[PDB]
Amino acid sequence: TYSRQIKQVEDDIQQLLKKINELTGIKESDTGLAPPALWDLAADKQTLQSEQPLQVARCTKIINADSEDPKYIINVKQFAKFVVDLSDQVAPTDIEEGMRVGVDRNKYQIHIPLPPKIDPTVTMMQVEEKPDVTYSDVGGCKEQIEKLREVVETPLLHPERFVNLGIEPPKGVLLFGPPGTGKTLCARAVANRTDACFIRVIGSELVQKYVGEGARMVRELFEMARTKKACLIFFDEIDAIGGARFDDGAGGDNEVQRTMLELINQLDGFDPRGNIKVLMATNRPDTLDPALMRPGRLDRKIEFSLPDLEGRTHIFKIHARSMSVERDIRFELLARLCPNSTGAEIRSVCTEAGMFAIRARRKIATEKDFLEAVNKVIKSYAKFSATPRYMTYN
Amino acid sequence: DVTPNCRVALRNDSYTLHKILPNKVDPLVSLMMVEKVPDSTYEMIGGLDKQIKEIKEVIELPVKHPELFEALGIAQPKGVLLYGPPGTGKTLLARAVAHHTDCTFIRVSGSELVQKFIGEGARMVRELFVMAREHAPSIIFMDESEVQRTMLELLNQLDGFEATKNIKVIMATNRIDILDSALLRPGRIDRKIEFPPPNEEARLDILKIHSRKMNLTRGINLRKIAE
Amino acid sequence: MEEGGRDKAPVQPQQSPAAAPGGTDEKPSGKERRDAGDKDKEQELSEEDKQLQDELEMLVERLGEKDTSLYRPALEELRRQIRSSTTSMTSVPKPLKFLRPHYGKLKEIYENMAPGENKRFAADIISVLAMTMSGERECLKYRLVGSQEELASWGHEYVRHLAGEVAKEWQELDDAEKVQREPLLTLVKEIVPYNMAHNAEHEACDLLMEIEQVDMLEKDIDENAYAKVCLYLTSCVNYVPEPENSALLRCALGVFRKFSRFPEALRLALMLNDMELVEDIFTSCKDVVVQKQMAFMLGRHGVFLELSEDVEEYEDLTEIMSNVQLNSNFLALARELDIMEPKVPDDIYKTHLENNRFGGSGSQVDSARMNLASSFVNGFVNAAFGQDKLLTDDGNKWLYKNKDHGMLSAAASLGMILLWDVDGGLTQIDKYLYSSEDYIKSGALLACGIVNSGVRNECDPALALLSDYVLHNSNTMRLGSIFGLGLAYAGSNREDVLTLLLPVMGDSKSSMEVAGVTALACGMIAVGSCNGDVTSTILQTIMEKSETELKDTYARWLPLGLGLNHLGKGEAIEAILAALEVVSEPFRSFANTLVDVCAYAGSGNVLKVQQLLHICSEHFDSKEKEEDKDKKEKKDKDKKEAPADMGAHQGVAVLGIALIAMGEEIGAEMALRTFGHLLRYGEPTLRRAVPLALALISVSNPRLNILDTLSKFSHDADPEVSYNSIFAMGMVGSGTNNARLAAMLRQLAQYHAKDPNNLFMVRLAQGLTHLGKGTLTLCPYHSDRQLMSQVAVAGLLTVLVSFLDVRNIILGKSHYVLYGLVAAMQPRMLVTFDEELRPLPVSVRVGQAVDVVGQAGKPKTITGFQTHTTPVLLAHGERAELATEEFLP
Amino acid sequence: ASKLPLVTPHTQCRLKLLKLERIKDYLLMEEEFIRNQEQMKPLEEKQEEERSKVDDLRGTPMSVGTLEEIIDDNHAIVSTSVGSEHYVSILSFVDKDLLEPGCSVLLNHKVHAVIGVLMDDTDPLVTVMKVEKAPQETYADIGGLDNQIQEIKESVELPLTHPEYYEEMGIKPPKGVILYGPPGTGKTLLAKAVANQTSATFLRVVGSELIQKYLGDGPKLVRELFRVAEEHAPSIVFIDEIDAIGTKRYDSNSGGEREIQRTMLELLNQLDGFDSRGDVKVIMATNRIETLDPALIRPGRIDRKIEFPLPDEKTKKRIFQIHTSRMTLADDVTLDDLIMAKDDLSGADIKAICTEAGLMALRERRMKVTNEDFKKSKENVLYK
Ligand SMILES: Nc1ncnc2c1ncn2[C@@H]1O[C@H](COP(=O)(O)OP(=O)(O)OP(=O)(O)O)[C@@H](O)[C@H]1O
Ligand SMILES: Nc1ncnc2c1ncn2[C@@H]1O[C@H](COP(=O)(O)OP(=O)(O)OP(=O)(O)O)[C@@H](O)[C@H]1O
Ligand SMILES: Nc1ncnc2c1ncn2[C@@H]1O[C@H](COP(=O)(O)OP(=O)(O)O)[C@@H](O)[C@H]1O
Ligand SMILES: [Mg+2]
Ligand SMILES: [Mg+2]
Repeated sequence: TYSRQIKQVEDDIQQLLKKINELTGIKESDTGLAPPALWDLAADKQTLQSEQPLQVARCTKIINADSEDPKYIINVKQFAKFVVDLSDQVAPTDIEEGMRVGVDRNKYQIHIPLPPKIDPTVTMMQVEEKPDVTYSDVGGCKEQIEKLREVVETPLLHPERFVNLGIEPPKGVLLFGPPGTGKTLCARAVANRTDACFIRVIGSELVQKYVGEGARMVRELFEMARTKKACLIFFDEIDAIGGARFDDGAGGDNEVQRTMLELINQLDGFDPRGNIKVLMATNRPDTLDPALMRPGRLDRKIEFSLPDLEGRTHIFKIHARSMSVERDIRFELLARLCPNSTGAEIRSVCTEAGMFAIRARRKIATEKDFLEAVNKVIKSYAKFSATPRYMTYN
Repeated sequence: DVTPNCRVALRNDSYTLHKILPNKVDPLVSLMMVEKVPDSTYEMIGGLDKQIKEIKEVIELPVKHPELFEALGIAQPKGVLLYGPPGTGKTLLARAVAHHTDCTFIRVSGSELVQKFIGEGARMVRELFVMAREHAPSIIFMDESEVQRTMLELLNQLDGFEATKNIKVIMATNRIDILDSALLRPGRIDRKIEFPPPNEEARLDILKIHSRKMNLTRGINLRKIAE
Repeated sequence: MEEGGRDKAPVQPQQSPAAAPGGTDEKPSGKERRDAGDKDKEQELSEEDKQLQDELEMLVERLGEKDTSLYRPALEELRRQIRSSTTSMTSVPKPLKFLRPHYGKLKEIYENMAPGENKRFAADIISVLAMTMSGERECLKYRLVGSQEELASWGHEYVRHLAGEVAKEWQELDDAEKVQREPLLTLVKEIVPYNMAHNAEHEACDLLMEIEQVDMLEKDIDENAYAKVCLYLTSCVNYVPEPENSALLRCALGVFRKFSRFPEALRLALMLNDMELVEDIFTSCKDVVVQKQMAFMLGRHGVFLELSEDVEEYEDLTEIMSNVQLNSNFLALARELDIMEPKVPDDIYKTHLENNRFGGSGSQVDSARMNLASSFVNGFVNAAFGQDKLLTDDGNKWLYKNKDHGMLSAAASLGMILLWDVDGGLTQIDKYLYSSEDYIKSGALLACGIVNSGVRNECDPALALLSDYVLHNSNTMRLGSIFGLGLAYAGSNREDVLTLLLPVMGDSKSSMEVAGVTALACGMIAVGSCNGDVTSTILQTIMEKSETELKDTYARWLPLGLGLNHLGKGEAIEAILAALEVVSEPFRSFANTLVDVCAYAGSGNVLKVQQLLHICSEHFDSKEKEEDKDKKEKKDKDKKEAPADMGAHQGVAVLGIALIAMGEEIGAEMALRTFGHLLRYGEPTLRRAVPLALALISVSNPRLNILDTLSKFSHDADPEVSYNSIFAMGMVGSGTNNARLAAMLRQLAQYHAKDPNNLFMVRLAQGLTHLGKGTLTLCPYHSDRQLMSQVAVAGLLTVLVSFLDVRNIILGKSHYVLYGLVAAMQPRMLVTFDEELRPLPVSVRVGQAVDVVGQAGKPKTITGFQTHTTPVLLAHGERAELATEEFLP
Repeated sequence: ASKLPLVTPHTQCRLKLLKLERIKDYLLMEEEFIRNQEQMKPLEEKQEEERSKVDDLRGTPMSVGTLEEIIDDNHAIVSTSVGSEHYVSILSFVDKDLLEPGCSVLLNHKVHAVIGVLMDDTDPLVTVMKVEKAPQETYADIGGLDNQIQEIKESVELPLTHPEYYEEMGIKPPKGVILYGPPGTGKTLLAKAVANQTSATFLRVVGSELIQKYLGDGPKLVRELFRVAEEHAPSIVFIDEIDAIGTKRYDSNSGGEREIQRTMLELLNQLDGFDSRGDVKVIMATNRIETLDPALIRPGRIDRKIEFPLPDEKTKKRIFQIHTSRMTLADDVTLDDLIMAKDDLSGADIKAICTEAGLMALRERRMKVTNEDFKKSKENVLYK
């Protein structure tokens, strides 16, 4: 009824928002700064207080000390090296050698110790964040879930049942099978359930251009790993990071093997990782090096194969629990139609079988819609199917 | 008046901007000169007249008359394959055409001295198109497998995925049977032009043009020497 | 341009209306037969809404407007047929014959005479004919007539009936979504006197449809989420009989009448309580309607079901009172012990694990105020039958050690341990009651008022805590005995023990820490009548607060119970009653915005909010009424939780610019509590905006303002992933943010969200939005934490057990008489529908489907399947009877 | 700026009126709320007084820096352009949220303290691999296929335009789409009509140009590529001719196939990684479908497998009709003799014949295209 009367009384106050919010001050869209209404702590005091008494305190690196006296030996980025001193504010206790310290530009004396270098590409592969994958969602391989989970979390959640019994729990475990079987998807439930540092590693990210370059990245990874008390290190697709040593004639695949040898050394030998648990997963395990496959590094050895019948029916009940369907279908018929089949294929059949109901104008799929999925996904894509030379893992 | 990619005079105490430092170089003139292609013309062509008339049809017409193909409702061509034995005028014709229709004659070699002007790494070759559409009436030229993949990566862009026109590519090589069949897709190449060895007449006129700058003696009978 | 050829309509209507002044006089047949041939042809050629470019409606008035202006006015002998041919043609194109000043001259064609039965040529057409024109009548014409001339001539009299038949033409033509245009006709028609058009359309709505009640019914509660106090007064009482007279859905009465309880008339929802006690249809809806009458949005109902039919349907009242409260116990007795609840989870303090090895060593924090929070390792985790046998030794050995308010605190944790109880919560207290301590006995007997909270059976009307009060001689025997009675009997409205506690106010004893929480005790019981409570408060306010210019012990405690005694009405009489009552100096006129805006929790009256910030914006206020302006922002903290997402964005968009950014004391000291009153809902928009001013502690202020916003920032229940944010701030909070004033505060902050995995519906929005007390018990703690001096001594009465209106958690409940059903449910995101097409898609979170007592969550709407039909209550209400029926083979 | 997200009555109602009237009173409250601050606290201008107070803090020689760590109490270690890094502090006008390791910041000339942060000048490659405009005409240009086009809209376009259908079904769209057949069968041509149709950020990459000469530069290029794809929007990543990573060996690659392998492994991660992927679609196309690793082709990585057959003759005449639509055809010709000339001609062949015939007319300056144009034209196109 009041067509313009709602529109302009709308519009003059939608504008009058901005017409006084410019008179507040949010404006002068910047080049990298902050809101003018926020910074006013450093306004009259820290502008000459966090600035004018404050130094630059250029950071350095300690070489070593000497006896009887401080007479410290400093080192900087490019320039020369000095004999330097502490400040009074610090003890000479935590002034150990090979340490970064904040140092004045004039007297060249030590102010505060610093943490060492972390190499932030290693920092990036800390995940910081958990996925949503439930152990309810990897149903069908519950014995593998149990046999893994009894290794992964049970000392971390209960470090007393192993101690008072008097056994040290294992540290290493690989997971392997054909692709799409639930290896990576299974790892996501661990990264879900967990709490500590979950540092993921994909081996092809270690492929470097320089020599020894990934090998130091390994070292740093174990440095910040040894900083944390308990830490879980994830290894995905480790066939890139190493099969074995086979060298003959011109040195082929030399560079990868040395990093693999560093990975051996960081795993076993001379006061090791302690409370750092590892977890590999491959596709084809047959390529892998035997000393890598030595226990003490890769103790638990979990297989992932296809489910028998009931795990498959359970996977039907996993992906199929949340879709509009005919009420009176049965899945055991479909599992009979899927002998050699992964749960990814089961999910793909679920998602295609919905699309059949999406084809004309149906809301819920039927049994024969599922049958329309079966021949296409199973039997029409049967030229590809990707599995059988991975069943033998070649 | 402040242009991107321009030197300046600068005071040193407060780094106050002082004055505009003229200009430095184009990133194509620099490397282009470093290459030093032997620029050519029609007046040094020895008896390749129908080849001239063919290449005019592919290159000259979609510049001077782009509407002329809208007169037929057909798309303009994009690619030129030139072949024959070496020493047969491929380079001078290719430079000659962009020289006369005033196209930016930019060949590529895949060298690494050229590389610093393209970028720090140029993970693709497609970074060249930044300068190419900047010199938009341009012609890319290529010599005789990396050339073969390179040209394909060009044509995949300028198959419709590049909207800037007047950028046309020329590959010059020999032994056409041994290159790629996907390159021999019939929708791929627009025209292939053969370059024969010279007959006795076309051996005479290159003696004529080439005999210009010499200090001669009267009476020579160049025909005999051409035979 | 193909002009010409078929120009019959720009020629013969260019001719015969032009030949009409040449054919009205001296041509009697051409006056009327060409007007008829102009009437049926402009009628027939404009009924269709496919050609809105009619061949005459934008063609003839290039001359037919000057012809009409000399044809209808300049004729002066208009007869009885030539007006039925004149005004049936000339009233049709006049919204487009005329431009935008049509509004003063719709009546110069129509009000001469309305031709007959105008819908006869407005039957096929929807809105181009005159419905747009009648919108132009009710927009401007009926507004100028019925601004002060409602009772009037033809401009109201026929306009009621023309406004009746056009409104039936909305629900006559298609029954499309143009039905919701009839609230825009009935509502824009006579804005304030809405009842006179709702009478014309209420009986017409009674004969309209039984299916077209629900979407217009929702449309009306959309129109009742906020209005001016007269239209929220009027449209909500007209809203009531539509599920009673037309529909008999009748089970959404009580919870959506809570709506219509306070503003209109307090006896109105009591006559609707009579309307509950008239439709004695059925045990099921009869049960489920009166389920909510005890501990879901109100109480004070347990004296109205003792009629002469006390067998089971009027013996329902006891089952409402305690037995379904025992089902609320039974949630934790059966359903929570099965899922995860252990007797002692205890391990959030174990989750405080890693600071000893993160950066050096530990064994450093040894504050005795850490033990205050270490009482909540017991206390917070043990709600909902978290009973402990000799796991209370952290409060037993600190019960006999120091910290007299900690002897109040550990004894006061036990009532939080035994919650919603009547059975053994008196038996567990007496094993630690007998210590002959002012501080142990008063906290324990204070917890006796916590155990029976919501029970209100025979536990302590004058039995136990009256024997605690009459011991009076000094401290907390005097103090902590009036608190649990106002707590458990806060939902009660009994006048008798309110007059047992009225001489506590009229005592005028100098125990001022008692006399301040006395008003907080008596205010929780009654919200309506008994002005003598207000007299008892303001008399001691004159006797004590006038003869001083000192601390907010008066200000935080005394007018707050007056806001409790006059909470919840938008009538703007109570502001005259209490604002002109303590007329005084401005520090006793601290109470100016108390009873004004405490009456105004959720409504639409932002003309009050402009008189809530225009008076005292900044004024530079050289340490004068920063308390009155922090209170003036404290009353900005209502009006925002329930304007159904209207003013919440208008609060987070405003307060982040106004106070915390460009304020001197209000934002930097106080104004973060809007984020502790608006929600506990939780979202990253504010939830990642507050640690920008928290993790930047900004210690140059009285930094227990920012650390006052620490645990408050942590005020959110419904536990989250925020242990990173809080545990990082306790990680820097081990060394910095000194444990000397904050060891209780960081762990109090951390343990607050995870009280228990459950038991977090504390946020005053039931069903969809109705209140459920939830404010009388919650609010005085945010009133209590303004500044300082109560983190140590005085506020340890409030900081434990202030809010205790946790109306549990879940809605997934069967409540069949056998109780053998579990459910068939499907939890989702909250709905988005206002008006849409076929069977309006409600939500879209199909990914989850359950059948059991599982979680509620904040934005959830839950439905079902299986042809259960859920015929009980159908909206929300968490105790569906869940009947079933299978007339769908 | 984001003041009120609610529009839901969408009519002439007192609801939508009272919205603004409420927010009218709030915005007037903000106006006269801030109006008193300068009325009783002039004391400054506050529009440039505190602002040039900040600009009187920060010096004009603003050195450009780069982060490498963060200590929360507004000081950190920051790297110089020379490399000799410092341990300066950070200001309060730095709006400490846009601070990630490796970012460019603004430093003092004197004490090198963290003045401000710097917006990053995009990336040369993002634009290079980023497709700007729609290439060409719609799906009506193609003709003849009409089945798998429904497949492509099904997996791609319909998820975009109608996200109601998957939600009423309780389902998510299929992930990976692959295209394979004989060469010149319109494989790229369909993707052009997709790039016409979509509004999403589109990326296109040849499978040939993945390979590098540096070790790991391929997989690094992959990781930053999927970084670019994820960081933008609902994006469409297209790959053409992915077989070329397996077919041809180049001597620019220092590694052999056992670097190509690692490249395909990192890509194989980026299809089916454990990380939250987001709204990126993957369209692949090649002609040698039997050659590559089937592990990339598993469901979970690719859901839809789309073959392109050779054209049948009644579709051929349609393709002739398309490639002869706007041209001045002299009526001398018969297309049906042109159909059966080759039994297995492609759609590239027809357009090659048509365009080359137009070249033959433009040899003779003509406007219409005669029969012998086609006669010698197919001699040019086919037989060599
Ligand atoms: N047991 C299972 N239940 C349900 N879904 C499964 C299961 N196993 C695999 N899937 C499906 O397979 C897909 C891929 O899982 P995952 O990535 O773990 O495969 P994989 O075994 O790690 O092999 P690859 O390393 O090649 O990925 C997931 O999207 C998941 O839907
Ligand atoms: N069905 C068709 N209709 C119209 N034109 C077609 C058809 N098929 C191919 N073409 C023409 O062939 C040209 C080549 O198309 P496109 O490159 O997409 O085929 P392709 O199979 O991708 O080729 P390649 O195998 O070389 O990648 C297109 O520009 C198109 O005009
Ligand atoms: N038609 C010609 N006229 C004059 N000079 C020619 C001709 N053809 C070749 N030449 C000589 O051969 C050389 C050019 O070789 P060209 O065929 O252009 O490149 P390539 O040999 O690499 O194919 C020049 O030095 C030129 O003088
Ligand atoms: Mg995997
Ligand atoms: Mg192609």
